[PDB]
Amino acid sequence: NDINAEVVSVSPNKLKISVDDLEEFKIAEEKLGVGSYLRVSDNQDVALLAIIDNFSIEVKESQKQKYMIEASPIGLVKNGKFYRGGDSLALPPKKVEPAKLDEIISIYSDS
Amino acid sequence: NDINAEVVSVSPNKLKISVDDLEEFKIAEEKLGVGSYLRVSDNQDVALLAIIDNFSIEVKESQKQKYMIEASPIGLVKNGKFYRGGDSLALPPKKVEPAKLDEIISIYSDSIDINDRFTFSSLSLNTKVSVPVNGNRFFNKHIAIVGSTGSGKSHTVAKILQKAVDEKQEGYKGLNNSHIIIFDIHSEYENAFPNSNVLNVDTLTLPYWLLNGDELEELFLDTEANDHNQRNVFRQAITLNKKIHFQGDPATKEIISFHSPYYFDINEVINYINNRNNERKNKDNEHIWSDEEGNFKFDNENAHRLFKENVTPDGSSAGALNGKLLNFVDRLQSKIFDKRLDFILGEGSKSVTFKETLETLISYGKDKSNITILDVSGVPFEVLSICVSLISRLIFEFGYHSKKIKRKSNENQDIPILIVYEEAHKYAPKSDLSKYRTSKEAIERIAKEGRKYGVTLLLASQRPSEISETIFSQCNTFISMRLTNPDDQNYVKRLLPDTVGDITNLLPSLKEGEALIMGDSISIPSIVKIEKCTIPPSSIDIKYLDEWRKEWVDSEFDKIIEQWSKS
Amino acid sequence: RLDFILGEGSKSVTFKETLETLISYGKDKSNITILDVSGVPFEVLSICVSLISRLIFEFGYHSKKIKRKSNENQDIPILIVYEEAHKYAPKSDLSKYRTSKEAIERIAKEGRKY
Amino acid sequence: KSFDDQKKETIQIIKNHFQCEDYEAEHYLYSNAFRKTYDISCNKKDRRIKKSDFVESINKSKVLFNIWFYQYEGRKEYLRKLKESFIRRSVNTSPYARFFILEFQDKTDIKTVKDCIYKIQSNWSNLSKRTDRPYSPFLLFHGTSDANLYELKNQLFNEDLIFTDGYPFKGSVFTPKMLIEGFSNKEIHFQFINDIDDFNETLNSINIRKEVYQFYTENCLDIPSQLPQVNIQVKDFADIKEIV
Amino acid sequence: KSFDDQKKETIQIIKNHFQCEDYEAEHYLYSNAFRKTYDISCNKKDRRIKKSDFVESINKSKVLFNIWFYQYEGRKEYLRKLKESFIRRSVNTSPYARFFILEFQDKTDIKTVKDCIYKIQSNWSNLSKRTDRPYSPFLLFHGTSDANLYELKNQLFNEDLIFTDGYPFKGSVFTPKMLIEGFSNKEIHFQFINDIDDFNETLNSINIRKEVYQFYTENCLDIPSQLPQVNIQVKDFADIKEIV
Ligand SMILES: Nc1ncnc2c1ncn2[C@@H]1O[C@H](COP(=O)(O)OP(=O)(O)O)[C@@H](O)[C@H]1O
Ligand SMILES: [Mg+2]
Repeated sequence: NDINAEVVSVSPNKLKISVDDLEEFKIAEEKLGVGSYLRVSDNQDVALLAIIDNFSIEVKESQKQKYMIEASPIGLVKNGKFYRGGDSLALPPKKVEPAKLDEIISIYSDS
Repeated sequence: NDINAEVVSVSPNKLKISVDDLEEFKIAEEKLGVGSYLRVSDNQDVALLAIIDNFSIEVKESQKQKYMIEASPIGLVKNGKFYRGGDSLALPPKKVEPAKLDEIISIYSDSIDINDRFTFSSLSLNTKVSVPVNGNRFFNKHIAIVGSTGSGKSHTVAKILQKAVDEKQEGYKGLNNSHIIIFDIHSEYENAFPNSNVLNVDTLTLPYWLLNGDELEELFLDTEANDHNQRNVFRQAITLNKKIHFQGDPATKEIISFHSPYYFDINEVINYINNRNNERKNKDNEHIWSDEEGNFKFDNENAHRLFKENVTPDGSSAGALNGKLLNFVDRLQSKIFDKRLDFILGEGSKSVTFKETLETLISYGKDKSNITILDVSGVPFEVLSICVSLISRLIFEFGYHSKKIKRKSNENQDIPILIVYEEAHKYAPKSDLSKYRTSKEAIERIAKEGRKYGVTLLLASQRPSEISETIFSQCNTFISMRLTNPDDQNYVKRLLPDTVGDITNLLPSLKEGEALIMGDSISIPSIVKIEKCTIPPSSIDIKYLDEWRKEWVDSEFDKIIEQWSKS
Repeated sequence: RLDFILGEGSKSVTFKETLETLISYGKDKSNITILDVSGVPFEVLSICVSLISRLIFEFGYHSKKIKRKSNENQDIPILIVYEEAHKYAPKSDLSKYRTSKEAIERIAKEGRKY
Repeated sequence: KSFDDQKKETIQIIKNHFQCEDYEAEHYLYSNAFRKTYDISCNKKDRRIKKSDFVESINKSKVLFNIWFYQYEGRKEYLRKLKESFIRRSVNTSPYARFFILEFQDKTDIKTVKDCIYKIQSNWSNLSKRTDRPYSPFLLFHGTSDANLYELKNQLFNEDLIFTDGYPFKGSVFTPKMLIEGFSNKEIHFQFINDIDDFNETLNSINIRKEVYQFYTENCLDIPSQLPQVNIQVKDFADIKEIV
Repeated sequence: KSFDDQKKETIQIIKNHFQCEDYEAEHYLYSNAFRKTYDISCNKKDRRIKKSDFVESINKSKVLFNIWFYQYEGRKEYLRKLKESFIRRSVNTSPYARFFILEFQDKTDIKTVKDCIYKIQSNWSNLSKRTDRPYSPFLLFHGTSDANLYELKNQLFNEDLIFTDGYPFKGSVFTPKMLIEGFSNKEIHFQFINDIDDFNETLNSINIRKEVYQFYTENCLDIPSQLPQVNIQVKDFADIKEIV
């Protein structure tokens, strides 16, 4: 794979994502920025988009890297159509990858 | 089973619930969200019901998933009857299930009588349950509908009013008793209420003589100057002009004052004040004038002669008010000559009647309608505070004088009146500036005292923070569409009683048409989905891109300039 | 320095020619009219801004008086760009800028519908 | 009665006949009715057929492949209408025992069918190391030689897609409890039901909700009717990946 | 044409023909064409050459050294030009199997080779203890005698630059997996591939993305072409310290 991120905690308006494996560094620089968009789903049909709000990458002397991403679920997509919503539930754990080009485009073009 | 949750900790107004199994995932999607309802009991006849304030689903490596639900007990259900109150205590552990449809229905259908229910919305999480409000307590206590632009504030205002108009008592056909006045800054409600009287600047004639002492001085005098001589001559010119135009019983004539609502001609008042600016006296301190009928001396019998412009001063020394009103007269006729004020200060205000003005405002004239829409889009902004204050005071004082007839007849008030204030922060700002002072006190006296006189508010504003806290607190019913400004969010949090966990950050995430109603009208504060307007409040506005896309127009520019010269 | 406002050309110019100049409806039509007010003296700059902003708004005000009489779709929408808008419309209530404050605030409050 | 206007009328008269939902009145009931129209176009001696025979035949549990809307909508549009109509997903798909029956011929190569397996495995499984209820898809392949079926299983194991089939060693009988244990096993990516006889033996040993997503081109099995079935006829195996 | 006009049309014929980018045209294809024209003009035997022959003569996987581009801009400016063209760097360096093939000859001092190794070691390795993905460069030397080659490895060991070479003990066969664990070993600073036969065996044992950087003077080894390649000719070995 390229990135193995995963939702570990769910709040009413807040998502905590743990990045377990980051084999491609270029995903972290561009696609995991402060305001970048993540898709939160276990399938490529229906997804929950979240924008990042904060992150922390901590490394220790013998422990594994602790890359945590803090996000907020701005909306939801079904088959490439984005619906802005509130408190739509994603039951953890959920596979997290950066949102595709057509998904980010559909946030601004659909309205 | 599908759901296995139980209460692990209680507090005075607070339950902590641990979901243990969650076998069926769609229970968590729609029945375990924030604002949903939970049945907390060990049997199936007596239970408490609980709103959901917060939740947290922690998942980790080896231990079980930690789904904790933060709930607050909203009341008590006993054998199909719901009883409000968090006083009843659940001793933990208590089995927790999502509330059934009949339990959520009984929450709102028990605190309100069958004839007191005013339904205009349904619950957002459960469509199949409608959310009625105490329609007496909904309208008698003032309503404040707040939210950002594009949140559906005007559709919600109209849907409340269409349900108020369309509802009727059984056994009669025709119009109902409701009376609603809308101050329309954006001209939206004309399409929403097609069979209603609509008054814009071109047709609505507001008499200037109906302005009281504060409003007449606000329109013409300067508060910052505060000139006692200019104020005194303005009062006595207006008071005398009201007397000489009075056609009635002499006993009524003697009690006519500056504040009494009688017709005076503003052109004659300007002439009198301009005359007393040209005052000249002889060597006996009496101002002597000469006109067509002959020489006369300024006194109470001859002061009406100064309303005519064609008089000349005849005195050796300068008069008492000579050379003191030149700035006042120039300000006085600057307002009159402006064509934008022709609806309030023009020739149409001469022929209008005090009774006809009242019939126009609440639509009691030839054409009667429950909804009166005041399209004040064309009103210039410096007199928007004047015109709103005039109509609000003309309605409050009519509401007050309705009650004083009815107490002599030992009856209650026959008609109640609702006034809707779109863009309510412009009339009543938090700022203590004098330019919006008169519109504040008109809405102040309705907010503080109009409850007893059948005059109430519907404060519909985009920026609730700019509204004065004194008028916003007198409102008791609060509908929040969507607030995204953090200053707006924090002000409303400080203005919303109790209700922790529901108003916190649900308001930014509310969808369009989705609202939070609270107050004494509704049983509990709940997130509702306001039902769709089949006849929406559409405002006809200029689509710049569609007009800019087309051809550069050439025939139009010549027509604009020539009519500007004509007008 | 004030020849543009108080010269011999200001007396001879007509009212229609002024609105062809400020809007570019004259001999050479243009989508954008740039009023280079850098050479305008600073003491009269608010006077020139308020005069033009009043004239442009009143053109749009009388635009609607045509439009109900003729009942025609054709419309002239105008956007005004105020570079350095803080000095034409200051928070201070000084008399040096209340002319340009009032003209801009009329456009900000009423100019949406005109 | 235009092309679109007549299409709206036949949907409403179908919905009046069955009193059913609209998602399968257009995508499942209308498509099967059109197929029987062209099926009787070869021999057209019958114009008056009783409603107990023609309507009964088109009201199967199977969604037949229509070539005309395959050409009129297109390849991408037709498969998109099979997404939103039958294979409906949520954000929070539950751990159900999902069964995927796929039809195998010898003309289909292994590489295309592998790409359907990784499509099914990545979309219908949550083998997360943090989850408490992991689920894995059940795969059944049929209509093929055993040499081609065993060949597909061998290359699936070599690229680290660990599966189980109820045969943990040579000479083992079909023990079905490896499939249910492999369903909740985080290290088993999917289940591999070998043939028809192991499918019915597996169904009696699972108590949670079972869904069957059959995808066929020529032949379809008579699976029992109490569990939910979702059957799509496709033109080729390459269309199954864009459907699931 | 003036000197400020004909140079920026000299690349446009190659650039539009090969549809290449900026860096591999002005520094990789122009510079080879300049050198390939002098050695055919200074020769007094043949001048005629086909344009298709000239296409394949300069489009080799090699950055040819150019003498005239050494005094025109200087020693510092030429190595700066070669630095940012093919050895572009990022903030985060990926844990890749980078192979460095440096030409060691007998005229080169051992010391000048040594500071090239520390320059490669300090640039292309992250042997921090907090790394969960440590990496370290592979070093290959060719063209030198084994006595001079073994002398270089002995001095590297005395000053605590610990390396592995695939021979963990005396008399061992070449085990390529000692280079593999040394790549992820924090205590091993680099890998020291001995000869070209050891180099091809190590490539088959690497599954992650690998890159090759060759720096030579006269003779250049042939790497298989599917790998990323950087083959840069220099005047002497001391230039390699200032480009990597
Ligand atoms: N109850 C509702 N249900 C669905 N959509 C609504 C509802 N109310 C308003 N809307 C939509 O929201 C949009 C915003 O309208 P409105 O809220 O009236 O604007 P504003 O809040 O600025 O007055 C409208 O175009 C309307 O289509
Ligand atoms: Mg509105």
